[PDB]
Amino acid sequence: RQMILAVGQQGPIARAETREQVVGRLLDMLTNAASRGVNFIVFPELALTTFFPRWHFTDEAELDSFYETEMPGPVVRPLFETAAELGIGFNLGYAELVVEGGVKRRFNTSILVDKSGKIVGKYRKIHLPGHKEYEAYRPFQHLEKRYFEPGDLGFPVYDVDAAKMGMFICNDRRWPETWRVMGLKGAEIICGGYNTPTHNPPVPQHDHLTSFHHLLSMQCGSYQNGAWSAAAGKVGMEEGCMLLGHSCIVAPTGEIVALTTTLEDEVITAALDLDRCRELREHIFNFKAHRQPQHYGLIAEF
Amino acid sequence: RQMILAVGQQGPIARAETREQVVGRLLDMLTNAASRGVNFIVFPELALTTFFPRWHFTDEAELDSFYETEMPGPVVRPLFETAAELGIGFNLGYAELVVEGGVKRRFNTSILVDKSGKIVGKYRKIHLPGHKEYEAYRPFQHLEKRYFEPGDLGFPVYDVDAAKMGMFICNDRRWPETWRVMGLKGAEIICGGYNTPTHNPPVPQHDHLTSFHHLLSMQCGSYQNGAWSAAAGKVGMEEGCMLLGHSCIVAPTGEIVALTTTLEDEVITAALDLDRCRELREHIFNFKAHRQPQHYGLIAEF
Amino acid sequence: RQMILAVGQQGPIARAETREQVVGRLLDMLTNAASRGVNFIVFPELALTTFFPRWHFTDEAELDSFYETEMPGPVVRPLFETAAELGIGFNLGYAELVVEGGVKRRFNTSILVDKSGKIVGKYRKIHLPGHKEYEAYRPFQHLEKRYFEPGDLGFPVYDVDAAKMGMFICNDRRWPETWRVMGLKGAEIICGGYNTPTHNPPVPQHDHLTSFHHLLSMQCGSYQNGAWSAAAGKVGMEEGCMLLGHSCIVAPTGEIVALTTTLEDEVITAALDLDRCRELREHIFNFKAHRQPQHYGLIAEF
Amino acid sequence: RQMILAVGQQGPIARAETREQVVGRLLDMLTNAASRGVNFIVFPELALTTFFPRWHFTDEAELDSFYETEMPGPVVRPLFETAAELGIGFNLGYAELVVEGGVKRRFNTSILVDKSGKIVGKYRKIHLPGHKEYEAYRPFQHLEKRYFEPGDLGFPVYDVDAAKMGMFICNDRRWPETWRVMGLKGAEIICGGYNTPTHNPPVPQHDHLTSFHHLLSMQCGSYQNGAWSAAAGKVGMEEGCMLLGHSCIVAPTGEIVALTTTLEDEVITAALDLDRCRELREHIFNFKAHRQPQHYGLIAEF
Repeated sequence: RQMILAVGQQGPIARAETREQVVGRLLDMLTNAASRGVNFIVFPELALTTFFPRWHFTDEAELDSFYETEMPGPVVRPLFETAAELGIGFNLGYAELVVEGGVKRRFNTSILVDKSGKIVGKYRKIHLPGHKEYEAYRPFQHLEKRYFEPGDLGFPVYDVDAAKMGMFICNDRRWPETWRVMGLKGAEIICGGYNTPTHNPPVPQHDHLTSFHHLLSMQCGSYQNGAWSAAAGKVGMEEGCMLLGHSCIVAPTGEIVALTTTLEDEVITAALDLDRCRELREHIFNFKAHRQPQHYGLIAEF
Repeated sequence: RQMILAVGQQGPIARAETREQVVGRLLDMLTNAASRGVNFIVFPELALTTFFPRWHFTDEAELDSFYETEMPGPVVRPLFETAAELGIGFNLGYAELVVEGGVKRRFNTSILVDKSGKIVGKYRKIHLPGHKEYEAYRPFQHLEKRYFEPGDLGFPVYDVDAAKMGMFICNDRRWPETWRVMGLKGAEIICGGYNTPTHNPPVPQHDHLTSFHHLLSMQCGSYQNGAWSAAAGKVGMEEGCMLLGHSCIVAPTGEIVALTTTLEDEVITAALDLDRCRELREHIFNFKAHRQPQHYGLIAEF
Repeated sequence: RQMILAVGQQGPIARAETREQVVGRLLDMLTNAASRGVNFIVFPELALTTFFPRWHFTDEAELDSFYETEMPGPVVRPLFETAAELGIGFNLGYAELVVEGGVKRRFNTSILVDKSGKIVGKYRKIHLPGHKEYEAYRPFQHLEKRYFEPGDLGFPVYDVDAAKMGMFICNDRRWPETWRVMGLKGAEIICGGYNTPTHNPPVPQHDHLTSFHHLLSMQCGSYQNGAWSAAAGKVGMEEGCMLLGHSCIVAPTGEIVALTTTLEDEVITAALDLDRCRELREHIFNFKAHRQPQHYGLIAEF
Repeated sequence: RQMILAVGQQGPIARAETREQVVGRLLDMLTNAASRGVNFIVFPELALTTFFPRWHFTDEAELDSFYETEMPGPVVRPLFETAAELGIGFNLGYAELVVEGGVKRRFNTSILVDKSGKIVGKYRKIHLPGHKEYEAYRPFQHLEKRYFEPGDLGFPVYDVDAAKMGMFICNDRRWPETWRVMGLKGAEIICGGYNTPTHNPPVPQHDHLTSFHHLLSMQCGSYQNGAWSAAAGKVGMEEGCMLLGHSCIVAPTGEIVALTTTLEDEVITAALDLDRCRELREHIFNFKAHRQPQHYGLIAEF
């Protein structure tokens, strides 16, 4: 029922920084995480590449190169081997390219891997931010809607060694529905990563609120679900675009219990008692006792 | 499209204080509010009496005394009459007693009254906190589940003058489903009152978070729905039990734009621009563009 | 003893926008303020001009253009006459140019003006931020140390109508000594203006903390000195440079009781009760009861 | 130049809980500290006894029994022997009773002990809070002014192994002077313990701000002096009186990087980069460049 959770935040990944060098950076953080007594570490969204959705692509071949066609391929294998051997679980984000009857599926993906290097769970980003086509005024694009399909896995919850775990990815954290669905499935930890620009071209008047909106979302989702939570950012000045810092671990009371202060590769850690969830989920948010889902119908309509 | 919104926070109402004295207080706060350009004022939950669910009542007639059999009755009409002349809408919370087909129904109720003094909409509290039967292990009782039944109106949104307004009452504010159902209905202002103790007998390790959990809920509900909101507290030491302060008005971005600092009758105000909702709702929280309700079904399951 | 205090936040002022146009804008915030029972409004730092210290000037007559040689000039007189007519006092900041004994003195200056329209006190910025000589690596300049010399009035406290008021300007808010000197002189309201960019060239890895540090400074300054405060920013996108919003009024307990949400000309208001300072000044922060200045010597050394 | 800094927070100590049992509790927090890779751990104010200043003492020998006459005595010595053997530094708070020609000195005291178990610095509480004589109306008393005299060591800074460290004790943290004196002497880490009741009888309309006021003080002190900080509380329900939790570690930017979530014994850690202080102290708070101490004299007057 007890454990140490870490977040391995990443500083920038340049456009042509290779996966071998990124896996190296990931591996260093996994060591820094045995040295602090970590049991499970959370890595960012799209952790193996620069954030390619910021560019408009004209070349299919060039776009596909940012996707994984297998998990792990030879290059990413040392991440898995080392984390098994070290007895550490992890959550990894990556672009998943799947071919089905010669049709191409693109997903923004994250997996849960347990202490033994088994992949025990997958989630595909359901809430895709940004816009569908090139906008010339923007210093950088946000073309997630073109480069990915909305996930088709739902918001599942998985048994990871001794913890029930739920994944969200980036923008997902800002939608109560993300949290609630996994909240109703008993998630004790809800975790994921993000790439969050500190500038928003169409709504620049909220830039100075970037950290606020991010932390607010994590804290409230945690609280209203009695769930531990972790957000692992990829951050700093990446290919000219400032990405938000402030990766966090948050308690089931919505109290942030660990926070990053650098814009670089950074490990943070926090102690989690899976039973703390009880302080909320057997009392003020005792769902079975207090919820009235018959009046919530409008949420599920489409 | 622009208005000044106000919260009329109340200090304690003692057992033996009369509805006429309370209405007196309510009238002054209204007076101060027209003072400061106010178009609409939010009053607390059960604004007409002490917080009676604190005690266990064996005498049915005396329990009945805390309820309204009509709205407004004789004592309350002057609060109405004034605001109709001062052209000032309000939200009033009160305990409601209604007999239908042989049943004596008890509701924790609030109503929206408009500029032209016309009651435009009612809401009856859906999420009742506390417990059903007397609990000796508690220093003071919380018998809302005993003295009220869950509201039968769902979560309506009403046109009040130029603004689409939704109501919550107290514990409702802590449930994302409250906010979401009304956000889906295009509420531009979500408002209500509360009686929130700063001691919670079952989970006293959360006592020092009372402000935090209250404000977190308001700020986040507002942001994730692009709604203005207002929370009107009844506060201070009432019959030996301390009630939480910090009534507030909040912007669609989740920023508190108005907060009270006294534990007494206190009016706070803020300018609202109904179009600011668009900064969230046409962009990051464009429900049509981004929501994926085929994955939310579990929230509506019962 | 009780008043309605206000902050009048400014949107951008263009290099090509005349002082007259700016005065007209200021005059609208005055009208808005009267509308809402305001007795005193705080306007931003260097309220009459674009924030010129961002450029390097070689021609002197043009640098001088941005300064006032008297207060009021014919152009500014209308603001004095209107406020006087409305019975509303104010804190106005401007660039002051005074020639004395063969020296052209340049100050960043603010004034307090009472209900009757009397200039009751002047302050000149003591903690100038930025740099003295042009710097290459800078996406914009911040040359306050070149265009202004550190103010020569100390940190005075003045009676304005019934209130003991002290001024700070911009960067002054971040030095506890600014607050503590005025705290020790019994200031009840500490108020002032600001131009705070959301990007800082030396340390850009704190840009996502811009609002945090602004808010932290105000709240804590108020809490620890038992002072009401208000900080009026000139905000938004001005000549390529993004300036921080979040103009605030703050209670002596450090609670933010009013906050702007736009990046444009905006008026916020709050009731102040000068006797609330007592809650801190007569108790936890009873200076005479608690301070031990024998140990504070290092703070005074130079 | 890098280290791990911990906070060993304490749950309640019973009036008749023996120092042998407290020392045991302390010893176990080292364990947790070594497992998370810790170099220095900070323990609470008066960490060896219950908080006796809440009772009105009339027998002097009973009072004396809460003070230490040596440091360490046999019973406390196991605390020193271990962290020396184990190589951790600690900050321990206690009641110091000293006899000077038959005159009794009474101090509220903390010591820094380095990696090798050597006492390398002392601080005595300078800002004694509370009241000096019995008050009948109070649930619990606060007679620090009677059981201690203000400290006679000022606010020193000490080299502890690789780090320059300053001490504060409890209420000290709410005074900017405390912070500024040690910041001017180049403190990299400013640390101490506290016992902070969530109820204050003379001003109970601030009880709900207890966490706010505490956290706010630590954040702003750290920010404005460019220092890492740590506040280790003794917390929870001690002899009928509820003490505030939220022990913390703060970065030189004011950001909280660790936070306790239980009201029981609890270790938190955070990675400390001693050169990060330069982010503030070589820039915005470049003292030697920006401060204007000839205008701060009033602060040091007495």
